Formats: sequence, C-alpha cells, structure tokens
Amino acid sequence: ITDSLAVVLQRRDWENPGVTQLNRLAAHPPFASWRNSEEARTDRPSQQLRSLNGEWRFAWFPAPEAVPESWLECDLPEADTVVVPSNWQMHGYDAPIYTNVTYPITVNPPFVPTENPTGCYSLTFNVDESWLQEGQTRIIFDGVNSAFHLWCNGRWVGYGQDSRLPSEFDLSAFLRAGENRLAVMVLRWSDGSYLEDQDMWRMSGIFRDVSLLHKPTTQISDFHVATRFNDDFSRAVLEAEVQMCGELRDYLRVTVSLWQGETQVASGTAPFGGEIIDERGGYADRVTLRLNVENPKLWSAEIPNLYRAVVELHTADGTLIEAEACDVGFREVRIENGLLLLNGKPLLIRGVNRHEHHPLHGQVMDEQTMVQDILLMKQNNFNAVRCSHYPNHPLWYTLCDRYGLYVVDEANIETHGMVPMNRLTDDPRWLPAMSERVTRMVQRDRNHPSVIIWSLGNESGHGANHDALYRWIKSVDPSRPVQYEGGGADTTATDIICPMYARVDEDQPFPAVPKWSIKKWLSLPGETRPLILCEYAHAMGNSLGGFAKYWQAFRQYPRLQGGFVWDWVDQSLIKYDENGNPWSAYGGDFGDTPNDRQFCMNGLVFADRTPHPALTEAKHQQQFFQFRLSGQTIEVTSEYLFRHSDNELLHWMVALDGKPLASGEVPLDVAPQGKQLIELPELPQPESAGQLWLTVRVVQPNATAWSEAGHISAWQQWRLAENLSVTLPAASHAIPHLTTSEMDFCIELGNKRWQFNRQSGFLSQMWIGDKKQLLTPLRDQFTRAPLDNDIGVSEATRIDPNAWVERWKAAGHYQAEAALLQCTADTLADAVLITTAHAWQHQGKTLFISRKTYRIDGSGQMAITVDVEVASDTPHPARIGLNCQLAQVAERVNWLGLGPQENYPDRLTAACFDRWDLPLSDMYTPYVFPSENGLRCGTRELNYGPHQWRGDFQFNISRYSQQQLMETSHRHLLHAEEGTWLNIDGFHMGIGGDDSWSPSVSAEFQLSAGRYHYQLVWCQK
Amino acid sequence: ITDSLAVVLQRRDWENPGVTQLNRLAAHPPFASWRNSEEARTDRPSQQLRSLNGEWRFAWFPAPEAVPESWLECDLPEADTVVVPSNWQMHGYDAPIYTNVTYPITVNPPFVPTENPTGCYSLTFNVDESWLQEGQTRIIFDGVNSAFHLWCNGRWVGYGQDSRLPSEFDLSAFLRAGENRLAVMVLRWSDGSYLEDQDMWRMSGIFRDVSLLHKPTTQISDFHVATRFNDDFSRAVLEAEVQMCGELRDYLRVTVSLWQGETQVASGTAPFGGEIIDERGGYADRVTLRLNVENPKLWSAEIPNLYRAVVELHTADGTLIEAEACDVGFREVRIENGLLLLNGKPLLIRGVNRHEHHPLHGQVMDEQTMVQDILLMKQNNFNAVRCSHYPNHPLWYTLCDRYGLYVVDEANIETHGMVPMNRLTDDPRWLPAMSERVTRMVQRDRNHPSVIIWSLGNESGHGANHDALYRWIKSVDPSRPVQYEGGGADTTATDIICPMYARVDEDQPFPAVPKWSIKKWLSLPGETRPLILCEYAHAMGNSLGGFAKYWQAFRQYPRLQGGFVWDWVDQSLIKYDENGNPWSAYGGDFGDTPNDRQFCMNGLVFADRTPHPALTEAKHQQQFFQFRLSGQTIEVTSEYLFRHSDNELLHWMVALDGKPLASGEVPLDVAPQGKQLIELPELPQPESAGQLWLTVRVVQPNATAWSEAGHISAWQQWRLAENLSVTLPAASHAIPHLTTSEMDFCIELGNKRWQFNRQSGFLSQMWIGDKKQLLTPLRDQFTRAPLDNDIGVSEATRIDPNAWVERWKAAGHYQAEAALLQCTADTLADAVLITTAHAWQHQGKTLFISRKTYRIDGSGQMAITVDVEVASDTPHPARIGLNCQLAQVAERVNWLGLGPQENYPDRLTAACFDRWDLPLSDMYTPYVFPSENGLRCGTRELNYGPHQWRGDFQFNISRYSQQQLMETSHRHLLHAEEGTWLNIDGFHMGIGGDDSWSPSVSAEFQLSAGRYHYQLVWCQK
Ligand SMILES: [Mg+2]
Ligand SMILES: [Mg+2]
Ligand SMILES: [Mg+2]
Ligand SMILES: [Mg+2]
Repeated sequence: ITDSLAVVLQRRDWENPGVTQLNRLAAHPPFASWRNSEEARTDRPSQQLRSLNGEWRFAWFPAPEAVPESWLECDLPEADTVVVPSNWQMHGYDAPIYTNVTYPITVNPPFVPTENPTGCYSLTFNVDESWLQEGQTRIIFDGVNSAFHLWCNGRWVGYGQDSRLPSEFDLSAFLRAGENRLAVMVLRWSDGSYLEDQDMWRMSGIFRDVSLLHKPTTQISDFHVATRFNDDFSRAVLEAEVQMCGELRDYLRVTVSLWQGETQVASGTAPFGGEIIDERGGYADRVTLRLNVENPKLWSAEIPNLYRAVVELHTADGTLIEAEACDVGFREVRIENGLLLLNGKPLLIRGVNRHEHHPLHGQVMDEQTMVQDILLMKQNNFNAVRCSHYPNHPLWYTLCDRYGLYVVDEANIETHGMVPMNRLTDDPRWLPAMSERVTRMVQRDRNHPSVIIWSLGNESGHGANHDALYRWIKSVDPSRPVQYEGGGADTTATDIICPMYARVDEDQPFPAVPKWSIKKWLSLPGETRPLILCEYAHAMGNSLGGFAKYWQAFRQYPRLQGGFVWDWVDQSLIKYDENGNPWSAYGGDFGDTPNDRQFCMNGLVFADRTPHPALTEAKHQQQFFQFRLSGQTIEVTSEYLFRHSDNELLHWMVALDGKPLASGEVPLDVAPQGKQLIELPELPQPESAGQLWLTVRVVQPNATAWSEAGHISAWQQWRLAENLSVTLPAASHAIPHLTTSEMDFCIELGNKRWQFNRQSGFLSQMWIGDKKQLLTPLRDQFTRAPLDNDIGVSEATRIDPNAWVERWKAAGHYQAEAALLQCTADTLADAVLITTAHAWQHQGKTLFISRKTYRIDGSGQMAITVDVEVASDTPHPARIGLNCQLAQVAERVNWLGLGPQENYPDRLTAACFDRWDLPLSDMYTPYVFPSENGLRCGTRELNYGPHQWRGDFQFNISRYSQQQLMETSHRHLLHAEEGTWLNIDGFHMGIGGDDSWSPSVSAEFQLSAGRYHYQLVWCQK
Repeated sequence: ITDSLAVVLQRRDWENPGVTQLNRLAAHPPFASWRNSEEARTDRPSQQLRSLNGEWRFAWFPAPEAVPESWLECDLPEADTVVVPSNWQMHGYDAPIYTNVTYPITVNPPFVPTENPTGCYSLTFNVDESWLQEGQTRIIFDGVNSAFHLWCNGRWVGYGQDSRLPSEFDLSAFLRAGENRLAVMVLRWSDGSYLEDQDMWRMSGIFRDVSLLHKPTTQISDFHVATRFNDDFSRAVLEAEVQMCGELRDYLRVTVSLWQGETQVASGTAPFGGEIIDERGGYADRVTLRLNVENPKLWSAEIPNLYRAVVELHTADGTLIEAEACDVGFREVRIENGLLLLNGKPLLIRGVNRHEHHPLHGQVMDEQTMVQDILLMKQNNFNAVRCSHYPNHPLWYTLCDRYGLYVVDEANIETHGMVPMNRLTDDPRWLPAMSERVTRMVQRDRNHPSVIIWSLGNESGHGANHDALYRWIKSVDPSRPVQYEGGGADTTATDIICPMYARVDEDQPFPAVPKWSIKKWLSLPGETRPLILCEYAHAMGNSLGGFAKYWQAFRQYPRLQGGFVWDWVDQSLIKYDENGNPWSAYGGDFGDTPNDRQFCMNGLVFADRTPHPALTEAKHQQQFFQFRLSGQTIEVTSEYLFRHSDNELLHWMVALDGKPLASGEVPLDVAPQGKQLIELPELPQPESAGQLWLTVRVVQPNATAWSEAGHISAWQQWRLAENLSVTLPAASHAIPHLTTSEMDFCIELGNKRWQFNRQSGFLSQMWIGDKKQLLTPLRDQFTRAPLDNDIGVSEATRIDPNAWVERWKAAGHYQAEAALLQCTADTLADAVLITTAHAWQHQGKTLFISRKTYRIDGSGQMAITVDVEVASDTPHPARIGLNCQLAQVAERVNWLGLGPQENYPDRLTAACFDRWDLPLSDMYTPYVFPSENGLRCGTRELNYGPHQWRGDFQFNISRYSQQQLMETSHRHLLHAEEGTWLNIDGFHMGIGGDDSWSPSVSAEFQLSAGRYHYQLVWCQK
C-alpha cells in the first residue's frame, strides 16, 4: 500500500533538487566479485555478475499519473516487447528533440511539465536460490534518463537521478526464489533535467546496461590506487587502499598483487586497520598497502603499458572470500611552472570532443562502435579525447586505457539555457545535487590511468558551487588537474585556461567573458597557467578552414599545449522514405520543437563513421613527424615524447609535373624529440619544362593494434624547381573562319565550331562535329551555394546581418544582372579574336565588371583572358570564376593539381600536388546539409571527356548546379541534372570555421583586392 | 490520506541524510515586511510579523509510530497545555542527558533508535482574512530539535533538520479564514543528530520562537551589504545588492537609504537589472546599488558606531510595496602579512566561548539573559565571543552589534563521537547535509557587523567536505576569514591556526594531531598565519591557574593574537529536594546514562550568572591599560586601538601595611596605543616598620551602556619599600610554668594554658580562662580535598593513574600514619621550649618528616617553627601546613595579605596586598562540586576571634573539613561542622587548568624542593 503509485508519486521527487536519490548505494570503482584469483587476474567473466539485458516489456504514457496500479503486480496487455538497453524515441514512442541551448521544457525550476512521458519497463526473471541464501544481491543500472522509481516484486525499492552514472540497489530482501519481477518507471523530465542541457538530441529510457551482482556479506567495498615516483621514474611505489564492508574479524586479510602479464611483480599482505588519523584513532576497516616497483614500465598514449592488480579479501588460513581487480598504468600528471607534464615531459594535446552517438541506436553505446572510433582517432593522429559532457559508458575508459588515449572525464552538469548562465550554479540549494554529480564520477573512475584531467562540467557559468567542488576534488585526488571553462575560462575553478573558440590572433572581447587571442591570453598580467582549448575549430559542414594557424601557434608557444576539436561525429539520425529508403535526419526532422536544425552536425566524420574531408587536414597538421628540407637534406623531427621511431619507413619521391623520376626508401631512426638527417642521392635534373616536386611519406611497415601494415602517418612535399616554358606553338595550316550573323558570331575551324551570342556576349554553344557541347553558356560567376559557416545562425525569421550570406544577399550578389557593354570580333592573321565587356548591376550599383578576350587560333585552342573589377564597397565575393553546364557526362576526372581530396584555400595543407584521377562521384562531397563543395585548388590541367583546360585555377565538377545545392536542404533530395556542371574559379574565398556563428574567414582569405586577373586555355582532343 | 501519519512516517526521512528538508523555503537575512519606511527605519514592530509564542498543546510519546491518527484532526484529551518555546525535558517528559563525546544513541548512521521520543505540539489560531486575500503567509520556526514534520489544518506541509537555524514554510495555501490548526510532530533523534554531538545537555522541542510573516506577492527576497574603503578609511562605499521574488515589471524600483540616526546620509534609487555576468546576460531580478560615504564612523567593539539602512521596494510613481532594514557597521576585517587586522589595526582577542544555557529554561534564550551576559563580559574586559558550537538565537547578533562584541559565528556541525573523528566529514554522502548547515548560516547572518569570522564547526576531524565548504564561503563572502580547528588546527580549511588547549611553552605531541607550544607553532617551517586559540584555559571548578602565562605571551608575540576561554557559564540545571529546595544538578543527576558528571561545569560564572573567583583573574589580565613604575613615575600604556581614554580616572594610593598614607587622582589622557607619564608627588617615607605599597586603579567616572559610574576597569600594585623590624620585645614579668604528667606537658601562664599530649606529640588543647579553644589538635597536613583538575577524568571504574589524585592516593598520602619520634620539654630562662619530631609513613616508606619547636614566652606568645623533609621519590604533595578545628565561631575574618578573593599560587595576579575584612561566609567558595577552596596567599597576619597569627603563609577558613569536602559530591549536601576549621599552609601547590584531563600544573608550582621551612606566631587578645 505505501508501495502504491498513488503514494509513491505523491512526493514528486522528480520536482525536488533536495531529493536526488532514495536508497541508492554508494559509488565505487567497478566490481565483479570474482571468487577465484586467476579469473580476476585474467579478466574472466565472473559469475556473480549477471546481465539483465535483452527483451523486456515496455509501455508508454503521457504522464506518470496515467500509470495504472495493476502495473505493479501484473504486466500489461498493451505492453510491447522491447530491447533493453535502448532509447524509447528510437522505437517510435515519442520524438527525440534537437535543441541546443534552449531548454526542451519550460524554464521553471524545479518544476517539470505535467505531461511527462513516462516509460514503464518490466522484467520477469529468475534468481538462483544459492544467491538467496548467503550474501548480497544488488542491481545496477548503468544509465537511465532522466529519473526513475523502482519496484521489485511489487515492492517499492528506490529512486535515482543523473542519467550518466550508475544507480545501485540492494535487492537482497525483495528477492524470492525463482521468479521475480522488476517494475521500473522512467521519467523524461525531472529536476535533474535542469542540469542536463547539453547540445544534443534529447532522448530517454534505459540506455545503458542492467546487471545483478552477488557479493559476500563481508566484502571489499572500495579501493584506490596511486603511483609515486622518484626524480627519474626509475622507481615507483604503488599504493593501494582498501576498504571493507561487513563483519570485521581479526583473521581477515588483504592481499594485493601486481602482475605484468604472467609474471608476478609484487605482492603484499595485511590485516585491516589504518594509521592514526586524528584524536579518535584510525580506520579499523581499511588498510593501505604499498608495493615497490623497480624500473616500472610507464603508461602513455604512445605506449600504453599496463599492469594487473589483484585484490583479495581473505582469511588468515588462506581461504578466499572475494577478489577484485583492475588494470594499472604507471604515469604522473602534473603542472609545473606553467606546463602540463606527463611523466616529466610536456604534452601536446591532439584532441577531439566526442559525444556518445549512434545514427541507429541513439545514445546507446557498444563495444564495436567504441573501438571503431578509437581506431579512427588513433589513425588520424589524435591522442586525446574529451567526454563532452558527462561520464561515459564504463567500457570506454578501459578501451582508452588499453589502446592509449588521454581522457578528460567530465561531470554531467550543463545549465546552458539558464539566465544568467550561473543561476543554479551559484545557488547553495543546488549544491547538493551538483555535488553528487562530481563526487560519484570521481569515485567511479579514478583508478583509470587514461583519465588525466577532471572537468567540472560545461556551460554552467561560474558559481560558488564550482569553487567548492573544484576544491573537493583537489583534496580527494591530487594526482590529476581540474579544469572548467565556464565564466571566462580562467576562473579560480580551473587549473588550466581552457577556452572554447578563442582565435589565434584576434581578440573577441565580449563583456564579462571575453575571448582573447590565445597568444595574448597567456601573457596577461599575472597569468601563469597552461592553455588548452576545451573546444576549437568547429567542424560543421565544409569547415576546418584555418586549422593550420592553430597548429603553428601550438608548436611555437610552450604554454599553448593544444586542444580538442569540436567534434568527432555528426549527430544525425536515420529516417525512412516511403520506399524504405534511409536518410540522414537532423533537428526538426521529427516534428521536434523547438529545434536547432543542422547544428547537431559538427563532426569530422559522418554518423556512419565515414570521414568528412576535413579529417585529412587534421591528420596532417597533427602529424608526429616534422620535416625541413635543406639542399638535398631532409631533416626529420620527432614529436613523440616517449617512443623511438621503430615502425617507420620514409618513402620519398621526385616528379616532374606528375611524372616520376626517382623514388627511394629510408628507415627512420629518431628518438623522441630528436632529429634525423637524411641525405638524398643526387637528384635528377630534367630539361623538360615543368615543376619538379619532392614528396615524402612515413609508413608503418608493420601493423599495430590500431593500424594496419602500410599505414601512412605523415607526409610533406616541396617544390624543388621550375623550368619555365619558352616555347612557341607551331604553325597552323589554316586559320579559323569567322561569320557574322545578327545574333551571333560564328567561328569555324574543321569540325569545330563556336558560337557567341551577340546579345548576351557569351559563348553560347560549341560543336565538335555535329555534337553540341554545352547545355548552358559559359559565364562569369561570383557567388557560391552558402556553407554552414556562411550562414551561421541566420534564420529566415531571425536574420543575422553579419553573416556572409546575409551580406551577399542584401548586396544583390545573388540577383545581379549582367549587362553587355561590348562585343567585338576581329580577324588577325593567326587567329580570330573576340572581346567582351559586361557589368553586373543591382539597383543602380555596378558591383562588378568583367572584361574578356577569346582568341581562337589555327590549332583549335581557345584562350581566354579575364579581368575583373570589384566595387570596393561591395562585400567581398565568394568567388571569381566562370561556369557552364556541359552536355557530356563522363566517368573520370583527371587533373594535375592539389588533391586528391576536396581542398579550399584555408584548408589545403594536407593536399598534394600531383596527378589525380577519380571517378566523377568522388568529386562530390555529400554534406548532409548541401552547399558549395568538392573544390580542388592549384590546378594546372583538367581533363574531362574530350575537353581539356589549362591555366592556374580551382574547380569543382558534379551534376548539381549551385542553385540546386543552395535550394535543397538535405542531401537525399538532390537530383542529378542533365549533364555536368563545371565551375572554374580564378579565385575563391576561404571557408572559415573558428566558429559557426560568426564570420570566421580570415582576412588573408577574403577576395578583397579589387582587381583580379586570370586566364585559361580550352581545348578538345 | 497521503496526509496521513502512516504514509508520511513511512518514508522515515529522519533516517536519511539525503533528506534534510521538504518544502522548506530559502534562507535569507531577517525580514519584517514593513509597510512604512519610518517604521522600518526606527525598528518599530511590524504588523506583518506575528508571534505564535505562548500556550500550546502538547503530548508526548515514546515513538513516532505511537502517534494516533486523530492527532491530525483533533487535539488529544490527554494533551497538556505547555509554554512554547521550551524544551520538553524541562517540563518532566523525559530526561535531559549529559554526555560529552559519546553519542547519546547507538552509533549506527544513519539510523536512530526505534524508541524515539516524539513530542506532538499543536496550536489553534486565527488568521486575519486580509492576509488571506493578498500576499504570502509563511511560518517560521527559529529552532526545533532535532527534526520535524508539520501539518496545517490536517494537511501535510513539510519537514526540517538542523536544530540551530530557522525553518520556513509557505502556509498561503493551507490557511482558512479564521480558525486554523497546526500540528507539529517533533523527534528527538534524526540522522541530523549525528552532526550534533556537542558537549552539552541533550534536549528537545520547540526551543526558539514561532512566527508568521505576511509578505507581498512581489517582494524583496534577499539583500546583502558590503563596505569598501580607501587606504585611510576616510572614504567608503556601501554596496547593496537586492533581489526580488515575484512579478517583474518595469515600473519597479528599489531604493536604499542610509541613515545616521536622524540624518539621512545617502540614498540611491534604481530599477531591477544587473550587469552582464556571462554569455547569457545578467540577473534581471536583482539590482546592486552603491552609496558613497565620506568620513564614515567606524564600527568596533571599542565603539560600536552603527548606521541604519533601508531598503524599499516600490513603483516608479512612489507607491511603496514593502520595506526591509538593517543596522550597518562600517569595518574591514583582513589578514595581512600574518596578522589579523580590523580597520587596519591588529586585534588582540579577549574572548570567551559561550553556550546558550539557562539553569531553569534549559536551552531556551531570552533578551534579559543575553544582555546580562553581555554586560558581564564587557565589564570583565572581554571583547569577543565564540558561538560554541552552532548559530545562535538571532537576537544575539543584534545585541553584539549594538553593544560592541566581536563574534565568531559557527556552523552547527560536531561529529565528535565518530571514529575516526572524520568518518562522516570525509564522506561525500554527507556533504549535502553539511553544506546546508554552512550555507544557511551564512545566508542568514552575513549582514551583521559583529560577525568577523566564520567557523565551519567543531570537533569533526578534518575531511574533504570541510575543504569544499571553506572554499564556498571564501567565494561567497570574502570579507571575513574562515577558521576550523579540526584535524590539527592548521589544515587547509582554516585561515587561522586555532588550536584548543595548546600550552604556552610545552609541546603535547600527540600523533597525527599534536599540539605544539603556541610560541613554537608559529615558527614551524613555512607557517605564516596568525594564531588564536579557539579554546583555552579550561575554567572547570577551582581553575584558571596559569592564565597569566598566556597573556604575557600574547602580549609579546605579534602573531599570537589571543583566544577564547572555555567557557562562560556552568551548564548546571536546577532540581528540587523534598522541602521544595532547589539545588544545582549535573550529569547523571537525572538518571541520565551515559553521563559525564561535572564536565558540564566549566564556566567563569555559575549558572545564575554569579561569578566564580577566576573571573577576576581574567578581568585583570585582560585589562586595557598597562602600567610600569619608574621611580616616582608611572607609565601608562593603552591597549585600545581606536578610542582615547576619555572616561578614565586614575586613583593612586600609598599604604604601609594596610595603613594609608597618601591618595590621589589623575585623569587619563591616552591615545589608543599610546603612553602617558604620570608624575607622582613626593611620597611619604615612614620610619615605622613594614611594607610600603603603591596601588593604582582606573575608574570610569561616567556610566556607559554596559557599566555604571565608578566602574573599575584596571589595577596594579607595587611594593615600594620595606623597613625591617629590628625590635626587641620587652621583658615579661614572669615566665611560663611547666608541668609534666605522664600523658602530657602542661604549660601555664596566667589564665592561659596549653597542653601537649605526650603520646601524639601534638598540641592537644588550649585554654583561655576555663574555655577550651580547640576541638581538634593542631597537626601537620600534606593533602587537599582534590580539585577538578587534580582528578581529571579518573573515574572509580576507570582510573587515570596520571591524575594527581591517583598518584597521591596510591602513594598513601591520604592514609599515612604519623609516628612520634621525639617530644621534649625544657625550661629556659625566658620561656618554655617544646621540641617534636614525627614521621609519616605508609607501608614501610617514610613519606615525610616534620620537626618543630614551640616556644612560649612570658608574653603568652607561642612561636612555632616547622621544618619538613619530603622523600624525593614521593609525588609532590598538595600542600605543607597545619590544621586544627577551633571551638569558636566568629563573624568576620580579618587579614593582612592578598585578597580579597580566593587566590592560589598560579592564580593570584589579580589579588591585592592590603588589609581585608570579610564575613566568614565569604571565605568559602561554593563550587557545585566541592573541593579545596577559599585560599588566600601571602598573608602576614590573620585574625579570627581572640586569635591572631603572624608569619608568612597561606590559609583557608570555613566550617567544612577537608574530609567533608572531599567526600560530598554536591555543594547542597554539605553540613557545617562544629566549629571553625583552619588550614595554615606554609606552602601550597598550584591549581593548573590548561586543561582538565591531564596534569596541568606547571613545574614552578609543584612542591618539589624536598625541604621546607616555615614559622608562625600564635597569640590571643
Ligand atoms: Mg529530485
Ligand atoms: Mg551548450
Ligand atoms: Mg534525513
Ligand atoms: Mg566535543
């Protein structure tokens, strides 16, 4: 009866920050309750640990109040059978919401709305009665969002808050032998929701594992590990502290053993009872052991050496009560003199922020995905990751410990939508709630070597609660620094200056929380801390422009120790069309209101873990080897702090315009932080005209755990020389023949014909034989289908006038009208010459002027010369080029220029100058939200079909017109147009990306010169 | 129904540290809701504030479960009518318990025992319906111990923990017009009890005020005040921050005005809306005003200048919504360079720890008592007080603000009985509970100028929770330092080294938490903080020995800035005997188990606020004026930091053995921290033999608020000279006449006769005329009825062998047997001479030997000479003297020596050498727990009755024998013996008191010389 819903829900615990749990056991590191030492030592599965994952019954309601009393006793008739874990929105019950800052519910702390989607889960299972006779049986929920009540066999058990950490309960007294029934009522909204405003999809349910653990009555209740070293790390001390629960007897003992695989490295045994701590004594129920280790093998992301530690609770006779274990990594993290050091050396963090996301499963995680991520990261030169913005699934840590990644563990607290941001964080009333969120995290994760920094949360302003908590951690775990960006990134609550989106050289001086140029930030008066950006380089859409500026600064300034890119994967969800066709969905695609559209897609990889082209730029800038070329000598520098280049081969190669003249291989032998000089054999000195280029690549001959054999980990290229062409084209035996009509000028030469419309002044058509080559005339183009960065946050309802797009639109760039000023034709002795001049205007203003010359010679080549003038007072244009729709459609694209991937002016360091050949399809970048894409820069020759173009330009080629890209909101809706659309740019604006809600394209990448000149040659084969 | 006990008590909130309150409103400074500015400004009573104090119905039960459902609806038949506030133990319901460290309940956090004394209070009252139409009506409980549930009109309202701070609830929605009924169920024990283990009587109930407050819907919800100054305090800025609750509208305004009595000093008006604090904005519902004040009058305990500040919430038109106010003191507290400064000057704290205690009302406080305490303190030279160990009744602060006392406000947290002491404080699970205890205190008290330091609690070891909380305060209120003694007195959680019971020069090196000599403590490597003892000089019983050593150190070392004596009043309770006679009761007197007996009595004053003699010693050592004598010049030094000696007169006086030769008066004119030289007129130079002494006294001519006219605030005395007596007694015309019997020697001379028993060797009787003068023979005495300090914690069951008493007992001091070694009589020409020698032995060992001579001359004077030898290996004896029971009983006692109050060797600086005359009754000190008392030292002549004694000794005189004192446990049980008992000591051991649970008598005060000599003359008139 007091077990009744009517009674239980009366209290409304979910609308009270004073109640964050009821009957929840204490937090602790991960337990298995092994009953055999070897099993524990080898990480076998323990039988006192059982999964409850699988099929469960589920039913949904609009409000907790609508749940019917019966539910407690009997399964419902209308209940479905569902898989657990999972997020109910993923099964159709309600919609997932994609809002960023703005809370999904109404802001009225600590109330939640009355319609509050309740999900009743239930499960019927069997308990072995052995478990029922002796010991303790508890249930563990790894994650339930956002709050929940629990009943067992009709009996009310407890309540829990904080969707990111485990909730544990003693079931010992509710269990019956045989058949038992759990009834879990999960709520969408709770007072906990106010602390969970992260920018992600808002979902719900039992999204992480469900388990049962059987423990002895007298058990190991907690244990901590710590490593101390001498000056040179030649000697260490492992110190373990163990605590017990139960019946304390003098025959109890604890033993701790450390293993290196198979070898036992150290052991220690002792009886309970600590050292005196105060006037009242010590802890009778704890004991601390100290093991000495000589010449320990250190853990690092470069070489994740691990040890195994076993903790056995036993009697003096030798009889084992239970065993627990963990992997141990010997490393020291410290900040000294402004620098963050690891094992004595200063790190350089190549990081990324990563959310727990699956296009299919929502927020549910699994081994396979986790590993995939890890591999990709490691293969792309990343060495660290940040748990944006809550503790992650337990297994993650282990994987990082094993694979070698530095991790920042972050408390599940984000109050982004409050106003001001610290409205709750500065309130004592919310202190207790915040507290649990930090303490519990620490208690659970602190034995993992890969966690090297603790974070208090995200975007919750700065309040006293933060200071109090920062201090708590500092007292309980002094081995790791603490960081927190809120309230200015440099408050008293952080050991590291960790801004988000601060620029390299420009200051953004917002009131109260300005963001200084990172180089300047360090030098502010009295500042002495290291600086590591918690978030930088917003990878939304076609982005990562300017990435290299950061790397260069990081490399030049000691106290600039790196950052975490934002972010790893796009948060897109899969949906289906009527033909059972899947497509990538974003904010608002589920009828979700309010929503933030594409804002959920900022990753370096697509939801499916397929790479955006930006990933290469990252990989290259983050490479661990650096090169300098001096004469015939290449100087290699290693940025590894601990390892020697012992799985590295250097391949080099010389080519003349794509043609290879010489190749070689040399094995690397560089010590961490050292240099290696590589003497090049005498290089070939061709006579032929062209550009000679040297390219080097570093290859990993042997496979590793995160890479295959032959993995390329770094590269670099240099232009060695250039032989200018002083040649003259030979005589033609004829010259083109001109023909004036009223409508056009027509030039003919053999099968070839070209026609210029006299009213438009454009080359309107051209034939080869009797085959027309164009579907659209060739014309100047000054705009681009806007990128996400060009748009920022400008919405149609709420326009942002500073956004590039808003400015282009308003200046009429998109709707300017060409006006023919002049179109003449003349016959020279060697060719035919056409001259045009056009002006683009808009409402009286002349935005641009384009003057050209076309010269067709007896060889059938058409040379085009373009000179453009841009009104100094018009917003700089996105591009300066030409376009046309070719009639033809071919398979491949071949070019001599930078590649092979998409590259833009402020994102092209990773690209290489060579000869590339790809399928047409590869020249298109399927950004979920479409825009200008696919460009390749520094191109000297382009071939497609029978056509060939030469000059010095940038281009893109595909089946979609700029107009289509710009008018279609999702990639799945684009339709291939009639032929091939080609955009040849003399110049193109950068893409930016320092952030996606303000203009972020640096000045050096804006087309601000006023006058531009370019030229090309078009011909057929 | 959910309002039902069965349901409400089901949760068992009182056995869960996770639930510390339910539906409790937020904390804030004190509100009245004035509706008129002048009323607020003059502190008139506000009508929106109503007391519920008075008669209430009460009923008691053994357990919450035994409360009957009806209670909710209907008053009980068996209910009594009781006064509220009060402690139910004081009304007979159950017993108050006096335990110190050891918890009154079984240690099993967070469970409380099943028998848990429930007190059901109820009250029926009327609500004006005006209050019912508009606004908000809340109820406020200033203090309820230890936990409680509340119902209004049958409806369940909320729950609360923390017996020391106010609990508030919104009654708005439960009130009916007219007749309403409250039903409050109070519990003795709760999980809160684990944090309330202070050494005091354990009581319960509604011990502080009950009120109702009517507030507007749109109100002032909080406000803070702050004062900043320039370098020289010539200019200040008052800064007030105000927050509102309700409906925010643009016509709202806030005005803050500052008044100096009648004069308006400054004002400011503004509309809501703060400055930007972070990326999301500012607080729309707050506003901060800044008033400039030139040449502010500073607040100090020396001159409590106050200002009045008024806060008015109003509309733009001028219509007042509500007003709040407070007294403001302009002062700056800071620690700089190792020193604690106030207004720029380094303090010297003359403090005392004070509990809230009434012999009659228990823990209930009232204005009258509070003021009495304040007066006494101020009159005894105290300037500060510590709220040992919880926030006090609200009015206290105000009184201190007004009278001028520095206060340390202390959170209600003490976990003394845990093991180790920090078992809970170091646990995150208890963090939330601890947190509320600190935050709420700060929120309530922070506007009071007299609070100058915050304290995190007492005897709770040291845990991370403390660090976190220390930091929270530092962030929220940087204007006051934070201190906390636990875990060693010098942890990271304190800004001041604040030990308890550390000695002046000796170290007490306990493991983990040693207590160094305070002079040494400051110099420890790397230490730089100031040192102020949170507790020192344990005033238990006949104590305060050694007080002067502290004052001298404090005065010599800059960083030793004082301390707080332990403690103000004895915690004794009144009881009655069958004749309706009241007596002072202590631990165990109520059948209370377990108990700590007299340990609850450690004050400088008796429960009735009558002074123990130690108070004078304190008063003198703490005096604010110091004197030096050079030649005929007296040099006066002032220890006032802010005031000039403007109500001070110096009276001086010269006397020769008690006879006055010259007197004078001079007015003081000393600036704070200055000197004044006083030239003495030529002093008299008597020829007569004796000691010439100069005495000075400082008098306050005019009354003050805490003193009457003619109050003596300081004194000092010096021996100027001495003229030795070279005189010879004149001839007698006869000499005594001897007579030997077998049994005795009998000497006769006139009416006078003396008899010496030949078997005992003692003067057995003496006559004057036919009147016998003694009831007991004159004999050596080497012991004393033990003081509290002599006993310490030795209990009869659990003996403490280091306690002095244990050592004396064991050496047989108390049961040694005198043995006559020799008894001879001889006739000289001028007198009769008797010689004796005795040995005191015990089990074969000779402890002492006493050799005397008695010489009776023709003048009828008997001169006695005593030479004692003490075995070097026996514990030093308490005293070396003689005693006897005189037959006579007189009215007065007259002596020439130190006085007038009781003084001991290590407690006699406050005493003065003069001629005193008191009533016999005054020579007895009625310590509730009886012991040796009443001594007066440095006595040269003593007169009682017809007798007169001369020499140089110490004595005591009363109707109780040492044996009676030592055998009677309470003062009320002593019975006057037959005549007068006199103890004449040649020497006496010090009393100690650095602590009362270890030997604390310094070596210089132990009778360790081995050989002692003394002499006297006895005669009659
Ligand atoms: Mg809650
Ligand atoms: Mg956010
Ligand atoms: Mg509780
Ligand atoms: Mg205590």
